[PDB]
Amino acid sequence: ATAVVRCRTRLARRVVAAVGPDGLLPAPCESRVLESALALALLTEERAEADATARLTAYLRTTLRTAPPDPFQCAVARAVLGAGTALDAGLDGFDHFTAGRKRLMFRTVLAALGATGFPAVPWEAYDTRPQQSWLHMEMKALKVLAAHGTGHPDVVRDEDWRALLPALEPGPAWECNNLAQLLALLALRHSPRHRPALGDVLKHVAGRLRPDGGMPFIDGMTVFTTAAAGLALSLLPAPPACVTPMADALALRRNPDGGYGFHSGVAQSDVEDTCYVLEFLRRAAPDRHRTAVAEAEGYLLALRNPDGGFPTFARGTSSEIAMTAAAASALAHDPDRREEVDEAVRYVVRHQRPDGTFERSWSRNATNAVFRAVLALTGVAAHGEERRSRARAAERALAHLAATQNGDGGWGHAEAEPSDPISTAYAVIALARGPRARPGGPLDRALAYLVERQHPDGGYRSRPDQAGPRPLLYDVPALADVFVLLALAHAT
Ligand SMILES: CC(C)=CCC/C(C)=C/CC/C(C)=C(\F)COP(=O)(O)OP(=O)(O)O
Ligand SMILES: [Mg+2]
Ligand SMILES: [Mg+2]
Repeated sequence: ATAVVRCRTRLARRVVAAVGPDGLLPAPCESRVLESALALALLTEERAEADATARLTAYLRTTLRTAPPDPFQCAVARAVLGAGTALDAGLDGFDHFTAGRKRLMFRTVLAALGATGFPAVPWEAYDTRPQQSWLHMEMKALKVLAAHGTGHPDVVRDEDWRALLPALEPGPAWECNNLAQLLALLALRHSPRHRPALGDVLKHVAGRLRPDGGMPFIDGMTVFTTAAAGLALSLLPAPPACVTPMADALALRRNPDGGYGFHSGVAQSDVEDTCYVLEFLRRAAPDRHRTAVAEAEGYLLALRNPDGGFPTFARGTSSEIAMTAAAASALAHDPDRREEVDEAVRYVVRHQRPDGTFERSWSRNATNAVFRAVLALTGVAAHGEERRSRARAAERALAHLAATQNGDGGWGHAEAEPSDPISTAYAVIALARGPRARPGGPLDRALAYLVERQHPDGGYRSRPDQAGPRPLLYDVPALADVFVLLALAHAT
């Protein structure tokens, strides 16, 4: 068969072999400068864990020497190893509804580490609506830090301290979020009422160091990765048998609200994880997991905003394009919810930008939202005026992909970035919904790119695309193989 099919096959054997007997594809997260710096600062002011703080220091210097991250994280590392131009630079026109909260978050962090002055804002600026559980704790921690850092500790209300109590529980980070626990602990250490519980958690934070001496942003993304892998495998001509244990492992980890978190032990459900599990289960076990499917469908239908879109975590927060398209695709299978599906799709078409693109949210490349939108625009059957409206929106999106394709056949994070396999995989999934591949065509060139970039061990090593907190990148290496396999499975 073709070189693409041969590439697909080798990659699928690799992905299958990585699924564990428990039905999960391990997806650990790499060390990140930001959390290693916060961990270095915490352990250093508490004068604890000399061994671990020595490693964290060597990791920070080496990473800055050999693999510098964005200017914000560099300023954070430089601030702890020892800058307002770094905020302007890290958020270079960060186009997103969170930009205001982020400018506050990131400046308060830098100030907490002694790199700049705290923001001259009313204390209410740190007040955030109920959303993901970790955001509320993070804003409360930064409010505390700002109150002690500026010399006004009497400003801290007892409802602020209360929000940090999960950080003092033993074991792994609450919600698997290291940044959130490290921020809470940096605030908690200023409270004598809470220092008794602090020694125990410093020993478990210190034991989280990865072999390279760094601290990961999160524990991992095994649910997100397993679901994505299972969905890719179930789109092969003949799916491997292991999709059944994978589906079982996902379904038994669902949260009380019927949604799914990104990792084992994450109580916060989100729309992105839920849609991948739902799409996957509907193909590999619609009957064996009928109930899980129906509960996940009910979860999404409860998050839905009145404007037709879907948020990531909690209704009432801004709808997002990628999430709205993802939900429309996952909800389309049942004809009971065609009203909600069409309204979601219409939301997608209204927010398409004049150049045919959509948004940069949880992925730092434009192709991610393009591929979500194109699937919804072309997967949800329509007729008459609507079919023509959606086909036009899909054409403009695929055309934007063709306009920005690089000579080597791939796409980068942005139009003038060098190609990377993940950004290209997203593009391929979308292009696979356009016209059939012709020689020299955009999709044809994209497949060849993926073929050439395959590693002798059958896998892919790609620049990461995941953001969190946005726009900060974090690296889950296992996602590369999965998303490329997802692309090759749609395209072949
Ligand atoms: C799983 C995917 C790909 C989509 C849904 C969102 C999730 C679970 C992302 C990955 C896991 C975490 C903790 C974040 F990136 C979230 O980080 P934050 O809540 O600090 O991000 P801001 O809201 O501050 O931008
Ligand atoms: Mg955040
Ligand atoms: Mg976070």
